[PDB]
Amino acid sequence: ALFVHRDTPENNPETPFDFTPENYKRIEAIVKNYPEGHKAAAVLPVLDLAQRQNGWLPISAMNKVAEILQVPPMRVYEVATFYTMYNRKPVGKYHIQVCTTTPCMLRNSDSILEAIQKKLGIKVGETTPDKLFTLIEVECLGACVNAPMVQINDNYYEDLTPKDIEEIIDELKAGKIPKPGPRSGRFSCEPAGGLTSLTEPPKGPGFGVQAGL
Amino acid sequence: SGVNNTKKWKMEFDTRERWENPLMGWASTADPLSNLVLTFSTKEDAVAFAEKNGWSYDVEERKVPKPKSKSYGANFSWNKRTRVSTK
Amino acid sequence: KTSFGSLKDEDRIFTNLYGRHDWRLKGAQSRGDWYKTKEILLKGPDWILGEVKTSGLRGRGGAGFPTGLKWSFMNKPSDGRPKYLVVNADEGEPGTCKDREIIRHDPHKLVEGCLVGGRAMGARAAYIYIRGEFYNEASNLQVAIREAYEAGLIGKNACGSGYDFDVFVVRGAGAYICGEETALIESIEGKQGKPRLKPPFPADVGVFGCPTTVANVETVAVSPTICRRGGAWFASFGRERNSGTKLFNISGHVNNPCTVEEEMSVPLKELIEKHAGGVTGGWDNLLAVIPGGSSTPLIPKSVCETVLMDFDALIQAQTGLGTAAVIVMDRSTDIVKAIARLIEFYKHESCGQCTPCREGVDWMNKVMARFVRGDARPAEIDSLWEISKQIEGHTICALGDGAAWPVQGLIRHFRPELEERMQQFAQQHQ
Amino acid sequence: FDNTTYKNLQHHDYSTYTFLDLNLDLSKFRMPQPSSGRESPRH
Amino acid sequence: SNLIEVFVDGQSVMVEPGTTVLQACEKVGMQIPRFCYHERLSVAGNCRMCLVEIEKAPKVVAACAMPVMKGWNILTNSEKTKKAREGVMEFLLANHPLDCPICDQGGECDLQDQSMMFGSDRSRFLEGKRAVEDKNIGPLVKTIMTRCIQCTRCIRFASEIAGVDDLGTTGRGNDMQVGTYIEKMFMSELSGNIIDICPVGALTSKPYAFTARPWETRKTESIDVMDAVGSNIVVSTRTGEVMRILPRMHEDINEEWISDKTR
Ligand SMILES: Cc1cc2nc3c(=O)[nH]c(=O)nc-3n(C[C@H](O)[C@H](O)[C@H](O)COP(=O)(O)O)c2cc1C
Ligand code: SF4
Ligand code: SF4
Ligand code: SF4
Ligand code: FES
Ligand code: FES
Ligand SMILES: [K+]
Repeated sequence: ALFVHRDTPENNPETPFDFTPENYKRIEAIVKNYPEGHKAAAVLPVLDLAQRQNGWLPISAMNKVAEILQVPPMRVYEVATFYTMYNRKPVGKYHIQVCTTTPCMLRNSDSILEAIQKKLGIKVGETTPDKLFTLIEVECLGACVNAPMVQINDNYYEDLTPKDIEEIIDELKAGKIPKPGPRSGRFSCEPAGGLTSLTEPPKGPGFGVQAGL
Repeated sequence: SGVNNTKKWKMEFDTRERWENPLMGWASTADPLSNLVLTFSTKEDAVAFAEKNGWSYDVEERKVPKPKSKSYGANFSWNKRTRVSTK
Repeated sequence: KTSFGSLKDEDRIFTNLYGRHDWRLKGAQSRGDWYKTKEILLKGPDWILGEVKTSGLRGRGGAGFPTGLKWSFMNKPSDGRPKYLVVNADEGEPGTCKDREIIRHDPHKLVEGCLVGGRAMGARAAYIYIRGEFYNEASNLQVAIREAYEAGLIGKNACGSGYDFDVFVVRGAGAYICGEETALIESIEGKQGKPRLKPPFPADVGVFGCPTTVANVETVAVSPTICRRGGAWFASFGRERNSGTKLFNISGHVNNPCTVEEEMSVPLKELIEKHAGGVTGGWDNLLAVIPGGSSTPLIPKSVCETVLMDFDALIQAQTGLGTAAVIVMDRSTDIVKAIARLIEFYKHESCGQCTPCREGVDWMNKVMARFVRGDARPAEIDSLWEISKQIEGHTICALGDGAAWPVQGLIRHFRPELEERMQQFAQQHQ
Repeated sequence: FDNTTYKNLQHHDYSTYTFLDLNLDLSKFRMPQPSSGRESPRH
Repeated sequence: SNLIEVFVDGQSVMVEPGTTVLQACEKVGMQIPRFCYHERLSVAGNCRMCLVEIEKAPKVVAACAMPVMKGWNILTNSEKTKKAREGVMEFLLANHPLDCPICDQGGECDLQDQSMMFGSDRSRFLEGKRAVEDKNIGPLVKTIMTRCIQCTRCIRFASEIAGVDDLGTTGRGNDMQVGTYIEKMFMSELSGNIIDICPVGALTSKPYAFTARPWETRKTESIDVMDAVGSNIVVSTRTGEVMRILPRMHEDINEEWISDKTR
């Protein structure tokens, strides 16, 4: 929650970090996507890759990224602290992120948050003692019509109810993987109880095409 | 950054000795002109005043900041070093 | 025409909106994607821009500037720098989730739009900036882009037209402000997502300091159809200067919250009842609607009775179409809390760059928290109104305006609710 | 013509590196990038 | 031949293309209020204190950044311009600490002086104020970063003039903080100049701390002898004792900077 770094025995410039050879080849691909002489544009993707390898970003991880791209270290510190998806502290194996913005709140996102905490016995912004779950509230995740919803790692679980979210957490504990997407009974964003549109088969190539082409 | 105290010409005299008062340590002086500062609209007015009163004077030409070339778009240059790395 | 709505399925542009057909290239082609792209490309930028201008299409990212005129700022000779198209897939406005469905179910429409839209501007490549939370959708788009590369539809000699075009996908890292067009550019360049002042304009100095056009996913994805079927076909839907179809998100207190394509200028009541299954508890239970994402001011039930869903109608009602995300609130809602949560959202999203939003939005957030409890005086309502007017129009980007407008809509239409909240608090503590 | 199934089930097998593996596979299709003429603005 | 005509409160002035609204006003003796802008740094445009009405334009423009178009009539004293200044000053002071008596900038503070001349005379902020922890960046510059107004002058000076990219902003929104993130000294032969350009008492001279007030110092214009550049300086004295050394502007020598040894 603090945006100043203080060296600790676990997070200091000597804390070991280095990209694996497989990730270095990925880095060479990221950098090649930008014009020559503008390598600093790869800071976000490469810094996000360091999180994917390591789970979070120690200061030594940010120092390596600055070194690779030849940017000043402070310019990588600015990016790390500006974007909310970068973890500057360790998070649990499953980062539970519950949307509580008004569209999700209107469909009772509090009950989802209350259910999770009761299940995991923690609070918003805490990690379980086993270090399997970290819980936080986030802003609109772009899945409002499927509210209430949560994101766990890269996956969305949508149309949740307190029973559904507890099912997802149970599977995560068990070691399995729950399929993402709505849990109400619809596949995605279509209205429940029957489509009001896109019921006729779509037209084929050339349909409706003006003349002169 | 205010420049409002750089509009007018001033006349002051050479600084002279100040010493510590034995009783309290205050700054004592024997210079009656130590605090005398005069204001003038132009250096010509100031030079005229100093000559009719018989004072030797030094005149220092007014320093005016030169015009700069400012471009906000220069912060984002495609191929020039003016490109900033942070905002 | 005098009434709008009831868009026939054969007139819908995003025909795989729900992902019940194959989203990969074979599915896309069978639905008409990538058909005669070569011929469109060889028509030339002037013809493409002509079709977009005549279609009357307006930007779908929230601001609604005429797309054809905006894309014409790029139709000028190269001065030695590359030219780029940036596709805004940040999809961050609360209540909005339309671009998510385009990206994951019709990715080849977006890719073809980038090529068609990129050709009209003379761009060498397209950067599709997508929010980092859309990992699965970004991966779907990455699969589609590979298929387009493998079929020869993008890259060298794209579609056989001899035009070279690359489509890059870059992911955000969690910032709503990065949906702003110039903060999006700063984010691509590996800086904090802080919007730039204008001038310069992106069409002059943009990504990497090069001519750039930032276009919303919906704006780009519909352009190939507008070229294939013509601007006149598109301009035939909706009111004058409010043309075309539109993706609507209906969330909140509705029976069937959903995404749906519908004609521009369809009545708000019709859209909710026909597609969303009506307001929860019936139309009489409606309290207020936010008709175009959280940045637009709310309108009460009386205005919602007959208001049309287009740019000009909603301005007439003291709001805006925005992204066409309809958040419905029924009478059980605590309207003051619902708005207070949106200000709290803008406090967490402000980039902090410029004084009126860095300080003003946090100020409005603190005042709105007390208004939720009634721990205030009625004289503070006019103070809060003036504070919002000080932020609005004095900031670098529109996020400041997007935080002031919700507050004004609440004070404008629900002042008695605010005052009665304060009266209750005073009575309890006396 | 089937309209009663979800045909976007591929993204249930995506993993941590799916996005950056595809970006690594696309690298051979790209055109040579433009150059500003210097290694960076600090050169 | 390239000059274009603009108007500053109806007064015609001829300016080169690219001249900003702020520079045009300066040609007729109007100094636009400013915080983030410095004529020797790159334009920032974030403080918003320079907003000014352009006649017939509904929206105010940041004068420090907006290039001036021919025929523009810049209204530096209109009601819209005045109210924009009052609103921005109100936001600047909302979280500013009540530190003037213990703050060394008092008496020579641009926030104080522009608040007197351009802002309102009272507060309507009824909430608690932000408080920020103090960073350590060496034995020369003391930081009380609760006073920082986030103008980024120090960031721009360090990167562009001193050539050191160790200062930046961390965090976002109201919690954005200027500093080094890590515990790092800003030890540069030009580092002391950030004291001068910081408009507030966020960065102050550690050796000078608490010793004097500006109104009581006598100013002696002199020259530096710590090197052969001959940097122009002001020797602030009080009651026959030297209190501090400040740069004196000379365009052909030191501009408005000095070395830390000189300072
Ligand atoms: C805070 C903020 C967030 C924005 N987010 C988005 C967004 O997520 N998607 C989008 O297309 N436009 C967004 N915009 C609007 C863009 O700045 C810009 O107007 C738009 O991308 C232009 O595309 P268009 O003309 O096709 O609509 C946002 C603007 C602001 C001020
Ligand atoms: S209005 Fe807010 S988000 Fe926009 S530039 Fe200013 S501080 Fe940043
Ligand atoms: S910086 Fe200026 S306004 Fe702020 S406490 Fe110091 S003297 Fe007062
Ligand atoms: S420390 Fe001073 S110069 Fe630096 S950003 Fe803050 S107020 Fe501006
Ligand atoms: S409000 Fe929760 S996904 Fe949009
Ligand atoms: S002086 Fe222009 S915005 Fe700061
Ligand atoms: K200072």
